[PDB]
Amino acid sequence: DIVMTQTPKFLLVSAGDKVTITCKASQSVSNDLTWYQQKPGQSPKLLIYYASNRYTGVPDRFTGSGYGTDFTFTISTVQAEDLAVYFCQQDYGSPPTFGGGTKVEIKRTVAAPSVFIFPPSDEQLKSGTASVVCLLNNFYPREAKVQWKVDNALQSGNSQESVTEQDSKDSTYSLSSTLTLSKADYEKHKVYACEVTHQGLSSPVTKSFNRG
Amino acid sequence: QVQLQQSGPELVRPGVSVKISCKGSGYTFIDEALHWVKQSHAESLEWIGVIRPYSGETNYNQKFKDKATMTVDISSSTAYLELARLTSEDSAIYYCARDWERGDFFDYWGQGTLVTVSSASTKGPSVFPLAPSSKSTSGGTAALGCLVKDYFPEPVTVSWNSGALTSGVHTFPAVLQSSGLYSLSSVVTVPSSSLGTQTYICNVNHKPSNTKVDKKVEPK
Repeated sequence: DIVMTQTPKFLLVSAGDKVTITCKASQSVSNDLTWYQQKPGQSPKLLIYYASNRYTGVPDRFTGSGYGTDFTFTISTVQAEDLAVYFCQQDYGSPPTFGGGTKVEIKRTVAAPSVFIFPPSDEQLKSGTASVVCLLNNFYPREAKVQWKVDNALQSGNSQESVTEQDSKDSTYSLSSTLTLSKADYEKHKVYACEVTHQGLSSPVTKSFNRG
Repeated sequence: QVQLQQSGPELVRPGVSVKISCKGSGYTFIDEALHWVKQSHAESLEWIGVIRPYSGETNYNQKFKDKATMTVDISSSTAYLELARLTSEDSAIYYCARDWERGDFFDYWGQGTLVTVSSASTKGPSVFPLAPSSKSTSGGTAALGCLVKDYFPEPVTVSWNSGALTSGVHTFPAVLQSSGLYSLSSVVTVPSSSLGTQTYICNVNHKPSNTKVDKKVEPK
């Protein structure tokens, strides 16, 4: 089978700037090369076919060129909504085969997170487990350090984080950190604190509550 | 216009077969080939094969021929993909797609079907409020949410106010807990003044358990 090699794997680009993606085939694939855009949670979207033709309704900023083994996908002036994984695909030899993807990430100015803390609900406590949620909203860059303290004791091994994909409009991230305690342990302690370290903040920010 | 509507997510035990479907509309179903494409973490996008409803001809990627079988029901405008003797390597999103009669490239895609291969049982989510407080206010804006806890398999969908509220919403990717069950939160930021006039309801749907849950989130 024909192997499609994409470079780079990742790129970080500011809005208004140029993106150049390359796809290299293991053997000649004529002009039988396609480019797709895949945004988070969506199916791939056809952009370029026959190596250089824009598909219907595809904006002018998107182009493709090349013939044989070496192909180039360009976003002339990248927009914030263009964040996505871009794939090349050959349809010269059977089976059709895809490149490994290039993830286009948007660079923007540093923005500090807004931090919120949520106690467990009374409804949850009935089940014998308490979840405490710390929310970091609308920040950039994604790099962030989040720590849990319970009556000023640092917690380890009982929290998990989730981060959203970059927002298509403001290019920011949001993060949750969730602390899981038994109801017994939750009831044994008073002060619950989420400590956030981020480049946009001069020193770490702590949000806390007192149980009850 | 042209639409490819795929069947819902499926949990499948290892060694058991599954059959997923793709219904086409907006064109003459019989006239057009339909392709199947797998997307997984380990192997990215992979073409599985093509069926031509007009002739009944099938062609398979040699890698998939043993485990995949393509069929169609022309009367119901539906193509089927059967995957046999599943293992964890078969957990993936599976797409059906149309070509543009200019070769094997894909202009219309289905929304994808998530197949999870696991020995763990289906479990519908518990949905708890993340109530807004002063601890979740910031100027004229408060944060609130729903914790969607302890479910299996992926995926769940979350909306706010039956889709009437979309701005400021962040639904986090699920994380697998040490228990082997998934959990996520969905949050939204809203004006603090709307907290007494507009009610906020999260709509949590988990198709594998056939559950839909609506939770009103109020200040505590």
